[PDB]
Amino acid sequence: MSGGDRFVQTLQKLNYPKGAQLDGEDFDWLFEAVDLKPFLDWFCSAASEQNVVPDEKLQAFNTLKESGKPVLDEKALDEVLKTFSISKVPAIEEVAIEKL
Amino acid sequence: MERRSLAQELKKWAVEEMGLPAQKAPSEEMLQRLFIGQCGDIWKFIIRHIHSHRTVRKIEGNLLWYQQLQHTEAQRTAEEEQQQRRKQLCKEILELRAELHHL
Repeated sequence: MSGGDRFVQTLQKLNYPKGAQLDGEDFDWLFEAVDLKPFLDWFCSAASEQNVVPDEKLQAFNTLKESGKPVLDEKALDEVLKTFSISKVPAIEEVAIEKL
Repeated sequence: MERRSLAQELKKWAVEEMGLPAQKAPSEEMLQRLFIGQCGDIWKFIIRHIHSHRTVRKIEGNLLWYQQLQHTEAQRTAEEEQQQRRKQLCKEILELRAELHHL
């Protein structure tokens, strides 16, 4: 795999919308530049599918941020999301109608 | 002028968002060579959509949280219809128990 092949594969894993039309050989000149090679090798290793935020979630989070509602920090999110273990509580009142 | 601002945003994204140590970050003049031809649009997408795993969790879990909170408000209007149906069923049970007693 050339340096260009490896870059095009990382762009495909990152869901770049033109990633299927890119050929690997067209990018090999980026890896001939001795001084830029360490940064490109890092980018190709550090970026994964779990790092991608889709445009709808970015927009919805920006509207959440514009709505003036408080944005919970990571620890508060873990405490709230732990307490928000998916309690099948809608089943208890629905079971009261089914029993009746 | 545009290729210089994109070099700056990419350096900022690499150091602040993705956590690259600043001594390993190439110079802003070196980064400008990455915006030749079609590569300019590629790096714009990367800066906008690719976040740290920590930032992704904060975004997704706050969205999930407020979706669950709205689902609990919409559940109250369904609880009122369920309370009306429960009153209807309890009234029908009382009428049926009274008819059963008379039978």
